[PDB]
Amino acid sequence: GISRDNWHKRRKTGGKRKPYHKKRKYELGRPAANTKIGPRRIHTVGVRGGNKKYRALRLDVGNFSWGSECCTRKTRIIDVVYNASNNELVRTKTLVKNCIVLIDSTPYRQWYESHYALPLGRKKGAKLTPEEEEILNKKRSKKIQKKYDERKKNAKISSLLEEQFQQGKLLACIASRPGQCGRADGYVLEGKELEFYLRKIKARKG
Amino acid sequence: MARGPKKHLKRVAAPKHWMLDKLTSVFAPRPSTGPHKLRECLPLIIFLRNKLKYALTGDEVKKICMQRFIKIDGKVRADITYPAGFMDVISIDKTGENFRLIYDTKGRFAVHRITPEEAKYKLCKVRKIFVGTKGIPHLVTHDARTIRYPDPLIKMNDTIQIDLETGKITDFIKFDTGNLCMVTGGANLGRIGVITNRERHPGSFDVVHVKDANGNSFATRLSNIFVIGKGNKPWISLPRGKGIRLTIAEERDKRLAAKQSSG
Amino acid sequence: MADIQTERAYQKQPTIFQNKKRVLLGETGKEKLPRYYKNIGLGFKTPKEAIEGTYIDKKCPFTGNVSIRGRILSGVVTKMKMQRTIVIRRDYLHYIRKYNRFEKRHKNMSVHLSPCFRDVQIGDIVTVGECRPLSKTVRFNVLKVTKAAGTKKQFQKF
RNA sequence: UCGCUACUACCGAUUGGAUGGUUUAGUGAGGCCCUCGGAUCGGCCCGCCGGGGUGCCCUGGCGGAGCGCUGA
RNA sequence: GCUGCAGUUAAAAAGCUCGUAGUUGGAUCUUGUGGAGGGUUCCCCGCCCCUUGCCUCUCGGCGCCGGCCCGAAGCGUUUACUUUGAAAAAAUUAGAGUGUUCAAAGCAGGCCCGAGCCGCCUGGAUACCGCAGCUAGGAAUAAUGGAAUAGGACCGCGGUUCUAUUUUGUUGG
RNA sequence: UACCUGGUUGAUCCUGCCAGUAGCAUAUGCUUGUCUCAAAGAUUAAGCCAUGCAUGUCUAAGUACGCACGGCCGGUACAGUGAAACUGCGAAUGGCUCAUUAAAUCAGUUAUGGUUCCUUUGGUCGCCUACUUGGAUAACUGUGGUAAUUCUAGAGCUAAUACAUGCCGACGGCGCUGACUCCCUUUGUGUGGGAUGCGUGCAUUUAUCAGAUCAAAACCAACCCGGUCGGCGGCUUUGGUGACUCUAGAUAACCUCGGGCCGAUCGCAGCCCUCCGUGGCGGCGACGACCCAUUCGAACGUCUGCCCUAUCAACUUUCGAUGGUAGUCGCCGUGCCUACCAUGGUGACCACGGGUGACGGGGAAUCAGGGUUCGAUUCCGGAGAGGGAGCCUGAGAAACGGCUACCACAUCCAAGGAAGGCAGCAGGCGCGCAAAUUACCCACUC
Repeated sequence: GISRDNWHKRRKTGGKRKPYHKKRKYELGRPAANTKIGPRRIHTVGVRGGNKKYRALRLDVGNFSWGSECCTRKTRIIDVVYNASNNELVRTKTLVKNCIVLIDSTPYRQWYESHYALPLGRKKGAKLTPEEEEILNKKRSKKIQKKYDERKKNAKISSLLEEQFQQGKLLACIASRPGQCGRADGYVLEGKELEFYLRKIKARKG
Repeated sequence: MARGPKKHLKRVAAPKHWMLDKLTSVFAPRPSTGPHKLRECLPLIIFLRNKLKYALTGDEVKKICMQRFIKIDGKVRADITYPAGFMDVISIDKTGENFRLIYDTKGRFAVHRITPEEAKYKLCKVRKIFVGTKGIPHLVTHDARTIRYPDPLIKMNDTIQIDLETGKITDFIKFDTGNLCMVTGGANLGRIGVITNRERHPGSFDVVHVKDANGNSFATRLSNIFVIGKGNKPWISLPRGKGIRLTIAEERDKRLAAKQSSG
Repeated sequence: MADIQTERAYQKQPTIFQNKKRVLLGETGKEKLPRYYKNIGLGFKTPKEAIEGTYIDKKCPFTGNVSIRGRILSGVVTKMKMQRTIVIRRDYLHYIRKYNRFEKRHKNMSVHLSPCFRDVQIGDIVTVGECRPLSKTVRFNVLKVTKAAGTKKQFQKF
């Protein structure tokens, strides 16, 4: 119906070619996923040669990663901020490859606190002392220090990172096609990208 | 016509090395899918009534194959058509006969009878090396056998002897200059001669010179060469003719010399 | 180099990561970027200029994804007026067997040009090679540029 | 030149007629996708009986309640 | 009417000139001698300076007595042309074989034995395939190429800068 | 066989055309003994169609309580033969037509390192239920409706390699945590063992790491061996291509259920029991399933090749034209599509436009040499089934011997409705100068 033909469209000279063969099943469209954020709705689509293709509508979880220290945990996908293909897609909260979105930022802290033995940015130390100090202080004899010594000075954590934990959000990059895969996935922004997209955000809105 | 795959091949579309006539009807057998390619096959039924003449109609072959007197590559087959090609062994155990499919210098599949002892193995070219899962290797051959754990110095364009009984190759030949080779396709076909020289081009369609024991030099593409044994010493039995590739004048001279068309 | 972004998106090479390990360079140092390149094979050589320089382009074969496989051809420059591509020409001779004469015919083709080459001028010989499609009228990329023909680009004293 | 017959082409009022294809705008069948919709049909919990077991349990048969929760 | 036409008078050179595309374009850059194949000088190795132009070498063979020699590796500024290979569906066509009763065809068929051989022998060639593309040899012919506001040659030296990761058994400064 | 002859004048020599001459293929007239081979509604109307037929299918081996036949008596998987019905598979092959179609089709040449692939062939096959789980449908039995259809309702039964579920065996698997404990330097750090936790097959998606060897020395810090109570000599680790972000490996995770895999299936014939029908196991098949390879292909892409026309010379663009960047979609590559941005692309070497009684090629007729003309048509490729569009099923179709709608036709009707597409074989009407039997048969060839 809606098709992805190539026997339409002008040649280089501005010429036209007269109608040749009728539309066929291997040149075919099928309308866009237009996936949002919400409760999971998945549809299974039969596709050529078999080998079913998953189309995801309204995901709310993706597997992001923090490849700086190589941990990857499942985290909720809150809202869109920047979509580098169009401005309109952000307004209706459409989710596609290479967007910039927000997450809860929760397990990354839990991992950091247990492994590097330090909290991130904090409102107050009063919260920590009755519980959440129980993990941070430890009763080991022998391997209070012995393990943790090797973790020291490999946890400088950068300025633009640390400030974001306090808000409870982090900026990560969709590196999947949700409409073809059936899953959202990605990597979290680091380095110069994370400097770049801040400037685009503050430029465009506000 | 086409919307999917075809299931007919006519008489006149079919290759000329099956030596078909033109006064039986429009269709020809067409080999069904298998390890060999249809411009290199000899379909089974063409061996049984257009060569050896046991059968006379296609319905007779259907009554023969069901009885399970036929084998191919030491296993039992039971259909009108099977796509056996170069270097396979047919085995009828009731008559005590064994055949081999190999090329005349004319370039067509002949009758090359052999001892049953010879018919316990065949010679197979290596074409591709492919590392499988968890650090295990594979071979790929033209008869489409995947033989795991080969020796780690065997590479493509070599040939390997396979025991039909147990698989799992016992020995091999290494591709080297001065080893004896047979041709399997192209304009030169059925010629036997040593390698002599190689030629390489980065890209594709490298060629391979050849010379025989009649003092003639010729060349062919790389991928039409098949190794048969070390220099002037085949590790297989050879038919009459022996890759000489006589001119037409000399062939005339032989026939009028023996005066041979009667016994 | 220090600016290579003008898009609404960030530009970078695949197969590159930014580590956050160690901290001590003093003033400056590693630009926090190792360069990516690869061999092309077939007796063609990567330019020094590619490995030195900084550009992000995915359609050149010295950096980005695209192979050269199949044919290899030549041509000549005729025009450049487009960004990250050029136009070229192929002069050749068509024969007629009723007559015993030839006649001239030419076709024109576009082909993509790397930001690596920037010494191109209109009239240089160019070499190209078959590739997978990049665009509607681009199927090729440059492998090499040369000048080795009459009325050279600069005075003889080289 | 003018007069006589066969015959062919052209111009032409009629703003000719007929048939076919393009083209702006409006209207728009049918299917597909998406978002809703819930006719309707079941399952599992509490009574009585049958079987097994420790007034109660499991399973089967039968009825009724909330039709609670749940699937199609 | 390319091979192969015609234009004073028979049908026919723009009134005349300039002019871009197109087509076409002067001359000029190497010859003799022993061996081998064919004559009585002349047409695969070498020699005058050159001879398939060079090196540089290093890794895997051949040698000869650690030391030394020569095949494969980059190529001779680029093309056309010509010559050799590769790769080309069948039928048709040319064409070999075969007594279809001869032929148009066809791909067959021919042999010795009373059957007592339980068989023997043999064919189903070969050629052609505009182009364009792939391969190797030739260097005449026709295009294209270089140092004249100098850079070619040699481990000739300086000045200046960047970088390679090998070795002091290993791992770090 | 590389050939000419008649006709302008009173007569002659030219120029030039007309006529004569031979072949080929269509029609037509007249005539016609015997023998073999055989083209045949293409030309025009890809006009329209009565009737008949042209695609179905069971083995020892998916499912047999047909009140069928049969039985030697049965059912205790249970018969032998078996209509019907569910299930699997095919119906996308062939046959036919030449309407569309001028860089399109198609041919030669190349490319998947840009992809998909039923099937065959070869490999892949263990991290109050398991002596076998769950509940309905047909045939069948019985009652009906409609003018009419290969229409269809209601009731009562009963199956599975249909449908929906889900163990066990043999896990004595791996890394990182380290309750702890022991020796020597409090610690740190050098040590040896260690309970207790979580993950630990392949496939799927993401991030990260590795994917080694070049050329030599001088001292200092931690250190092996040849060996000693501060210092000398000796080592270093997958596969493949011309070339890949390749192959295989490691780490951290992701998991699709109703929507990855890892057998609750069927048929032949044998055995062994610290031993008496169980607990065990062996051969031969049949079917199914996941992945890899293979075969048959499919789909896009490279270079070169085209008939007539200028009384067609400028064409193409936000109704994407050319390119850049990102995304969507798709089996994949790609302005294929969308957003943003640039202003390009093509042409006197004939673009663009128009015409074609133009499907293309392998070829055919004529022919000294060079050519000219034809190619609907038996082989190969393509396109289409009254005209348009959409879609289901499947590995493969935008299918018409499938479906839905519109438009042009045409049929039946109780006027409520219902049914149809001969460019398949025959046959009829029409059209024309113009073209065959409503025959016989699956024996050959497939």
